Amino acid sequence: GLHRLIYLSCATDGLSYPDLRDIMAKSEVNNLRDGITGMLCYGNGMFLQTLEGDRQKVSETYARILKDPRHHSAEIVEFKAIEERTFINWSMRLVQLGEMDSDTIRRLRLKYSPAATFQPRSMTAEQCFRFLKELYDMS
Amino acid sequence: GLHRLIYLSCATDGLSYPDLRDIMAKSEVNNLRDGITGMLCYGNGMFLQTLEGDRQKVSETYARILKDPRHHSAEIVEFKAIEERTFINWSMRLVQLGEMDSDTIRRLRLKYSPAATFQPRSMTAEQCFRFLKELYDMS
Amino acid sequence: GLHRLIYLSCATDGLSYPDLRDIMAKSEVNNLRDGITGMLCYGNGMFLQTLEGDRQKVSETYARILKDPRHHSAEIVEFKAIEERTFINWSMRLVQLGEMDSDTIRRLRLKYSPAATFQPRSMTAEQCFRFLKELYDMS
Amino acid sequence: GLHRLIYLSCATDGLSYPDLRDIMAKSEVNNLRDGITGMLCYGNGMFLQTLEGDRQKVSETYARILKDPRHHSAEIVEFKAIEERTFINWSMRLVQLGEMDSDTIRRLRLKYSPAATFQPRSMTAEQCFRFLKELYDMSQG
Amino acid sequence: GLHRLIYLSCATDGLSYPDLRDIMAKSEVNNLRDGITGMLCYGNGMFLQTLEGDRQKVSETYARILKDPRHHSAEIVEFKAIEERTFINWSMRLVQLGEMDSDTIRRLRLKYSPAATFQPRSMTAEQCFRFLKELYDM
Amino acid sequence: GLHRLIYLSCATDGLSYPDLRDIMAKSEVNNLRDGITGMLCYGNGMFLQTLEGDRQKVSETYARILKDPRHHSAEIVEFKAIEERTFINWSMRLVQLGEMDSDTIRRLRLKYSPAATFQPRSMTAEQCFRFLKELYDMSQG
Amino acid sequence: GLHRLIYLSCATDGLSYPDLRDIMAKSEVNNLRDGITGMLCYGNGMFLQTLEGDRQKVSETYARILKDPRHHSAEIVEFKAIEERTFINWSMRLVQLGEMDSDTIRRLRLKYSPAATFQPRSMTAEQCFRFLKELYDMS
Amino acid sequence: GLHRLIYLSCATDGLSYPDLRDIMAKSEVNNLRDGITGMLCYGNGMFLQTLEGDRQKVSETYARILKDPRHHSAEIVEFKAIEERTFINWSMRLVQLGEMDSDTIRRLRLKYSPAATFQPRSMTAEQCFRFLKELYDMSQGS
Amino acid sequence: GLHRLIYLSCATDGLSYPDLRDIMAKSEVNNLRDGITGMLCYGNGMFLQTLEGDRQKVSETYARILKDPRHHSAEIVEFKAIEERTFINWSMRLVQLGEMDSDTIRRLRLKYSPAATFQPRSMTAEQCFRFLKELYDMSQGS
Amino acid sequence: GLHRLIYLSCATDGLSYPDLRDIMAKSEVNNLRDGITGMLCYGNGMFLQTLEGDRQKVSETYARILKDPRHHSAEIVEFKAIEERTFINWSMRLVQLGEMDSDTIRRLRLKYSPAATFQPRSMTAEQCFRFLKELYDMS
Repeated sequence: GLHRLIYLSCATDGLSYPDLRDIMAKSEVNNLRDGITGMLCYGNGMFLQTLEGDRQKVSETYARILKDPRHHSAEIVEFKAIEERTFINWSMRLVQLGEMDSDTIRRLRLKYSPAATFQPRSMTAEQCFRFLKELYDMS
Repeated sequence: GLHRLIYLSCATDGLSYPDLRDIMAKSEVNNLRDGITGMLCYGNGMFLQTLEGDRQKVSETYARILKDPRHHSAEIVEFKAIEERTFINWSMRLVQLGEMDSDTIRRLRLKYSPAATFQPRSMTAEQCFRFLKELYDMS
Repeated sequence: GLHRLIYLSCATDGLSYPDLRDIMAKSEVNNLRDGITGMLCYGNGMFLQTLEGDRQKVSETYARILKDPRHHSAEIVEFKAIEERTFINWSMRLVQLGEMDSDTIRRLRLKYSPAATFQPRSMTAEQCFRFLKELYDMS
Repeated sequence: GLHRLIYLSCATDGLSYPDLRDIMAKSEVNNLRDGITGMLCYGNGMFLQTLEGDRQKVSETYARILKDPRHHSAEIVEFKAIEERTFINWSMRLVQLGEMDSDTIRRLRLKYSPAATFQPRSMTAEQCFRFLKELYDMSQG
Repeated sequence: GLHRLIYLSCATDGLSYPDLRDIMAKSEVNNLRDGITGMLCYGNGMFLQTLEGDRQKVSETYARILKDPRHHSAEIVEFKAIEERTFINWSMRLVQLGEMDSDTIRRLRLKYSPAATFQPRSMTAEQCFRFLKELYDM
Repeated sequence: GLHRLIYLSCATDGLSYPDLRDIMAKSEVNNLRDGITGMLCYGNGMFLQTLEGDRQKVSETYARILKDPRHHSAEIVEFKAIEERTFINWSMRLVQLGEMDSDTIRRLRLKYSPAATFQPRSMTAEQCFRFLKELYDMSQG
Repeated sequence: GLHRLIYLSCATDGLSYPDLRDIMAKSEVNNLRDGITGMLCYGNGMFLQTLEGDRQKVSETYARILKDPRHHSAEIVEFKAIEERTFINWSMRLVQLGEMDSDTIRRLRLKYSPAATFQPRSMTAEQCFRFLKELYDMS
Repeated sequence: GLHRLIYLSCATDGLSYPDLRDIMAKSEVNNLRDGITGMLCYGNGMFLQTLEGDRQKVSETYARILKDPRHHSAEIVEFKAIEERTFINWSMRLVQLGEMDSDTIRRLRLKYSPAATFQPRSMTAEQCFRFLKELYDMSQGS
Repeated sequence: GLHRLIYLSCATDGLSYPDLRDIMAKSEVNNLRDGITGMLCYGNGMFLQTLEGDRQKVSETYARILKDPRHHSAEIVEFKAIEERTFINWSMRLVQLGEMDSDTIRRLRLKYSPAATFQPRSMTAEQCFRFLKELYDMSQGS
Repeated sequence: GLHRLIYLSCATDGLSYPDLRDIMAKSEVNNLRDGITGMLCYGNGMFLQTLEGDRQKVSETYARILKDPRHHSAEIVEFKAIEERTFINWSMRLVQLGEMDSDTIRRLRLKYSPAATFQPRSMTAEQCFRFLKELYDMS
């Protein structure tokens, strides 16, 4: 069945631009292959990602993701069955908050969180979903 | 009363347009006679069809379809009473995914399924329904 | 309070144009007097009528209609309380399906029934209501 | 398919018990033939009956009832499709408010009605149904 | 996923008791093998059956059933996904309305149908389900 | 808290324009003072008014109204707490059906009632509300 | 149709016991005649009553009550249509909170109000309803 | 998690313009620091404020607010969790009813209250929220 | 109208039994006076309390509680209107988790929170309510 | 906040009784420490486990479980917030379907799955939850 996974993690000190590109390059390729789609949000040293696809494939990808030393302290936010995909457009799209309009992002971060900075650990499943959805719609 | 049937099947190897034309020519005659309407979706060697009409007639048409050597491994996706028809316009309309806007089809496939290719067996009733309805609206 | 009655009947062989005219003449006058409004659908030798108004008045009108030899085999489709009327503009409007554009009536009839021709007996209460409502809104 | 009808009417002045006994007699026979069930409530000179069964059959039975001179001023209370019957065990049981506890029926009446006496005309469809159902369940043995 | 199929059919004229037994013998075996359960109702010359199991398996079983000459004029009542099974206890159980308390089935049949006799064609999907469920509970 | 009252009454025979002016004159002043807003419908010799505001204030205003000999046979339609007001614009506005589009009112009256003429007594609370709201939305000038 | 009125009022200073007996005497007779039932609560110099019955009847009885100099500052708590009555047993029953068990009423009072003493003006419609219903049930 | 607090209070007699400005300036600073947003409505000698943010932070802010002698007779109107904020744009902006279009305020005040003047104590939590939201929506300028 | 408040706080280091008795003594008197009822829970150095009553009275009681030096770091859990009271029986009642049957409290604390020990800050408003509810429904003397 | 994770996996070939004991020993100690509770079901060579607790702790425990060589092919079934725990009684309880009453498990396995044997991969989140709860209530 079709499912959506949402999880967050902490970028590991030393995360470089080529690291991000490498991650995206591999993600796009593997997801296209596995029928997975989604978005990756990176800001304030934090990662927030959502993956949509088959139950077995999405789980396998997450298990693989947990092995990447480029981040740590991963936390599952949500995993449930869905009737339709929300994040259809990309196999995997990387959105860097630091490159967005300061006002637009601070307002979005406030809208769906109680934090003074991007802190996904302070956000519920629904707030992460709606947060990513707005970023997706902007892309 | 008024019912809707949805089922999927695998096209028998060697299938060509003549077969589809024949299927369509007879479907239109029989369906118009039996008060049946619907749409037939063909793509990636798979069949996804829906019929609306009388409980008895729709069931009879299905039994006749199961005897057709042009496809096999049929699977019922759904059968239930409905308040009104969605596939009203045609006694039977053929839609070939390979001949529709490929960009539109790819997004549609991802939207209602977890597969990398058109695979109705990985889709739920509602998914097949919404998928077919969008195709219907495109015609 | 306010109620809506829906019933169907079989026109008696030999039903002429002037008979309908006489039925309509009496209907408009009587319903206006009783505060009743509605629509009379005639097609395929079948009658499908809806009456809105007082519980007592609508009941008395139906009883009176049952005495009319111009039709027979009357069948009640539904009778229930309603918050507001739908068929407001006419004390009684006559709608002959043969006076409508073929394809338009074809689609509408298929949309709310599994029949290949107008057959109210094969329609549910809601189907008859929605059918009559579209005919009403069309004008 | 399966539908339920509820209507009310005024009993003709002079209506006696035997005339009511003849009704129930002819009703039980026909309702058994047409696959119709339900019950008839009589009180304060008013009739409140519910019939369950086929759409056409229930409709035809009602058209036949309208010709009966034993009552008049009939009013349909409701007609709708039902998933299952409520008055199953009864083809056509009779119930006279002027029978059981004049205190029980009194409470039941008030519960589903604003009238000081039995007056189905002042009752809604749901009130009529609930009223009849409670009676049904009451007289079961 | 888990699904439930309900269909009705007309028993072929001349249906014998040994035919019923052959039907049940085959059902039990194949249904156990395919993880399918359900109940077969036979009365007034009509058949009313429900099958629960996988979408593919139940589908194939129906296709097979359609080829059986012991009945005809098959009509699908419903096919939908379900969260849990209702007819568990039997890979396939047969219930003959004729061998039941004439008064019991009389009230059951009336409860979920407008007909004066067992007529599944005049019953809705929900009515067939409830009918079968109560039958299942006896 | 905030509540809405809806009631109906029969205008006294011989209701003149001065009587109407006086009623509206006093209504506007008092309602303004009490923080009450609403609309008064007059047609077919009947009154259908709605008052929104404080529970005690609306209640007292109704009590005074019942003392006005310029109408009678008053009947309460509804009284309940509301989250927000609908009839906000006027402390009290008079809407005379006979001064509006004859066909427009006929259809509006039919839309929310089973009567052949304006008869609020045959209408439910929901019907009276929507009827008034539609009149309110039209009489916005 | 069937409706329910709930209102509160201030007993006029000087309210004697014979007044209550007289109020009840007339109430029992009139309500029985008008098909009205309900409960009358008196306490802390305040009245709280509910009347169920016809819309016209209940409205007229309230109008009469408003002319009774034995009380004043009447406030309507609610007036709505109901499918069935709650206070069926009595055409009118009087309950004097001052003659009930201390703790018993203390709890009831607190349960449906923020007041330490009986004050219906501080209670919502639902609160007055449930409060009156429990008194009804205890009797 | 994310929460919203709404409370009302009476301005202390003698409060002046500079007093109000001092409240807003200090509030914006602290709220910005604590991830809190909201609006302060002032009218008819009454205060109606909403704060959105963290459960701990908003609570502590309210504690501090209670110590401010510039107002008194404070009453909590509501405190609950929320899926998303409504008052996103301002750390804490002051909105004076007396500065807005009299006719606009009057209709807004009547819409969500039974009072003839601005009286937050006569309003429910839902009315206060909707009142503040509309005020906020019509104060986004151009 | 009738409302319910729920808040948590940290007991000040050194909190003694006499202090709890004093807190309870005054609470009972004041609450009885103010028409307030409620429950007080104390465990693992934390307080979880709920108060039901008038919007104004409950708010003032909370403001008073905030000035109490015997606890600190208060956090409001919820404040909303209610149709009827749940904690009706006592002007105030104290339940000490440290004195309850081990298995009983362990199970209750797990049931409404993700913590291995009592920690109201990790609990939602609903969780706090149901938790207090069960303590309230628990017969005195268990 | 309080969350519940449900996941399934395949027991590595050779998994025996002693393996399960060691798993339980460590699970009870670690879960008690992390405030985690739940239940582990083992049957037909498959694992079905649910964990309730903190978002972060539950997530970290799952990451550790994924590194255990005693199983493989892990698939997440569900991860969502919950108002209250269902599997309260144990830090971790093991249930071996093989030691259960053959007919008790057959009935339960059929009730929540379309499989002829225990196959969690063919079950939904609701089915897995209800299946686990019924086992929990009879532990």
